[PDB]
Amino acid sequence: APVAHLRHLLRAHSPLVHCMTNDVVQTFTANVLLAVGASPAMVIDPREAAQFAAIADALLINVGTLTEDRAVAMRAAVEHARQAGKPWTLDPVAVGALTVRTAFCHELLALQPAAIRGNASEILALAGMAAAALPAAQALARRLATVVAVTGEVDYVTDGERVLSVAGGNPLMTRVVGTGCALSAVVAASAALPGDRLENVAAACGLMKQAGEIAARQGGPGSFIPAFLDALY
Amino acid sequence: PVAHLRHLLRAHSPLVHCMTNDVVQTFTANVLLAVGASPAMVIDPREAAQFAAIADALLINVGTLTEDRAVAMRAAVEHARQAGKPWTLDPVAVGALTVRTAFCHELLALQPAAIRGNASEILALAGAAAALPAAQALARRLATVVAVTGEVDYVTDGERVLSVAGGNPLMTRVVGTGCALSAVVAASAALPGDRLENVAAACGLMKQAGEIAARQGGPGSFIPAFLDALY
Amino acid sequence: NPAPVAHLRHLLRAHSPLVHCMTNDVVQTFTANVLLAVGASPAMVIDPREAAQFAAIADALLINVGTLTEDRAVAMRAAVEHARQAGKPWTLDPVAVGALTVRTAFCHELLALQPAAIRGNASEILALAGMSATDTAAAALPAAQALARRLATVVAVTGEVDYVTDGERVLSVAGGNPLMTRVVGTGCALSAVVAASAALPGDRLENVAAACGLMKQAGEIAARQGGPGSFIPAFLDALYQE
Repeated sequence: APVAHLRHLLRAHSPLVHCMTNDVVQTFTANVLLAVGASPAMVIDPREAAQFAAIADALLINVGTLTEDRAVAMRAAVEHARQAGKPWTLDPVAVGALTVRTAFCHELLALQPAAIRGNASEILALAGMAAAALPAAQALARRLATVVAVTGEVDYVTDGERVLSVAGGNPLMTRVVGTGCALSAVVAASAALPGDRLENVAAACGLMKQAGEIAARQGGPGSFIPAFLDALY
Repeated sequence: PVAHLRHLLRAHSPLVHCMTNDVVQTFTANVLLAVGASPAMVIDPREAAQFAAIADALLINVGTLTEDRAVAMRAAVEHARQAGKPWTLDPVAVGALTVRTAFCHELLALQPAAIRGNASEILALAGAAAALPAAQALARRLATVVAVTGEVDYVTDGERVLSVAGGNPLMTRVVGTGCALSAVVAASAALPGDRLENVAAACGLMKQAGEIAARQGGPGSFIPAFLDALY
Repeated sequence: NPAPVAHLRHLLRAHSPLVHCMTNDVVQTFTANVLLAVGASPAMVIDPREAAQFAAIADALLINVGTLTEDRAVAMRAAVEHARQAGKPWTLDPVAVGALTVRTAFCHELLALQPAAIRGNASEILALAGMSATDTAAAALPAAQALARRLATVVAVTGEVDYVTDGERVLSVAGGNPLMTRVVGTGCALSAVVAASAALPGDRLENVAAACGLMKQAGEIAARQGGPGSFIPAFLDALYQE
């Protein structure tokens, strides 16, 4: 609705998601993906990654703790997923603020991500230009024929033309690490599913904010994490 | 035998050198602490060589393998062997991924005390009920204990075969429950007793914990309750 | 004495210090969540160029050598150099120094680069200063003092009781609970909060000691669950609690 509908697609198709994400959020990413019914796989050697990105239903690239070696493996994965027809998702963590990852993400955009999930500043850096980032998101989306999700208190999602917004959640989500990085992994899995991509991405945003509102009622960030996983399951 | 293994882990507090994948490291350390053991994670090739000779047991889990890590793991296994310390292999996604499979095949030459893997993994390592014949032949060939883990775990020394049932399917909806089992299997090879029986007891300890923790119903609440159940 | 602790609590939330965390593989997530729960902002940046860049920006820098590697050591050095040039305080957590060679040598290299604070257990501070050997930390108190003077640092040598010294003065903190030792990362997370604390206004020594006390009080509250599993979420909650 389409949140309940997305819940059902995830459980029914159980997408296998190649996660190349950052060291702070890996465990939580895997647990989130398992809780919604998907299957996480973390593969990071350049050769293994190339091999696996062709096999997995979808690929997540998150640059939060980028290093030289991991960039090479990530570029390889992206190239083989693209050659295999597998959708890949970019999370441009702190792009705009740190040079190496900024340059790297500009290079990766050539290779046609199915979705880009970031905050206002990240999306502006990449567009070459959440709500004040909206013209940029639309520009970026049109340029790449991709879906862009610019996230915050309200999430905005666009394909260049249509814009959906998704309100809800709770401030507590920001005092716990890896909820946005986990949203990116759910968005990435959602690209592998049938239906309208824009609408599935807005649904993934809704799913995570609904779980977060439930888990936030506990009141503390420690208790939030178990409650959040429980509420996704 | 489960309660006896529980007691022995606490009384010996085995120092376990964990060379495990990035996703399960924290959980592995916290499981080992909860059962009364002592986890240490050492990954520099030189530090790992030094430390492997000192630790009571070594775990090698190839889940997020890289070439650098591979040379550090090779060096750790070689120094453990010469120090007479038992090491355990967890061949994650062997069969699935080429580089990994080649590396694990190379490590078999170095005589692990125990191998812990799923059906597919053990089938691949050896060249399910399907995996039982293969496990028995692997165990025979290397004189190791092989544990094929699943809804029911099977453990073999190549002659006898023990089954361990119980647990809860929810354990599969939480990452690193298998990886953590391998660490407790690694610790248990440092303990006195029959190695086959100690490994089977380790499987039972983790299933018993899991049955208690899954009662809450959800995979988020499972983790604190699992750790609490082990302590 | 508990006054500074309560004050440190409000100051961390008010200043929300941005801490560049170069810490070990096993404790990343928990360090980040602890720094978030106390009202700070963690950032894990590890590429050598990026780390140089970010260390100049951050309010403080934490160096924890727990899973040291050769490549990471290069980035940690770059970071420390740029934090020093920018006048941002940096903190050293010498995990397992003495007991492992490579990182012991590396730590001694870094000691010349003038850390604001050092945080270790008895054996690590002993080995770090170069002094042979219910209250494990007391015995390294002589080693702390000497290191604090030689480098004009603050040294926190932690245990069931924590001792914090600038070489002349010594403050002691107690409480907590031994269950804290049956959970991984509580040490390394304390170092992060110490790193945050060095960036706040006021007396540096007293702020480090206050950090040790904040964590001891949270742990006491979290521990009366009995179990190490329930401890973690209760610990974070307690730190968040106003």
